[PDB]
Amino acid sequence: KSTYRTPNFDDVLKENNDADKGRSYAYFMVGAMGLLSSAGAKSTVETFISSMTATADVLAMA
Amino acid sequence: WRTLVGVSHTNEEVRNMAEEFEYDDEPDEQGNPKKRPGKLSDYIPGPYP
Repeated sequence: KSTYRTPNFDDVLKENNDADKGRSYAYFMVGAMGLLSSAGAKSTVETFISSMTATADVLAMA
Repeated sequence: WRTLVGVSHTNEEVRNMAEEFEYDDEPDEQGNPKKRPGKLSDYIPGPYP
């Protein structure tokens, strides 16, 4: 078999290969990841920082 | 006492409940012991010393 004969990739390829359409699809799935991860990081740093504020018993003696 | 407010009782109701008990206060100007009614920052007292 000649090395100029590429194997069969037909059953894994997209039948309509559009650059703009196929890139917007992939970036929308990583943006969803980055949106939720950025939301979960805010709730993590807020949980630890807020534990350093005045406790319930201290606030009662204001 | 303050943890019952907004959970099972009203603020004005818990205050009345706490005022029916007595707690140690700061000594007076001569240094004798004193007592005072309870506040919201106090803890629920037990029956035995």
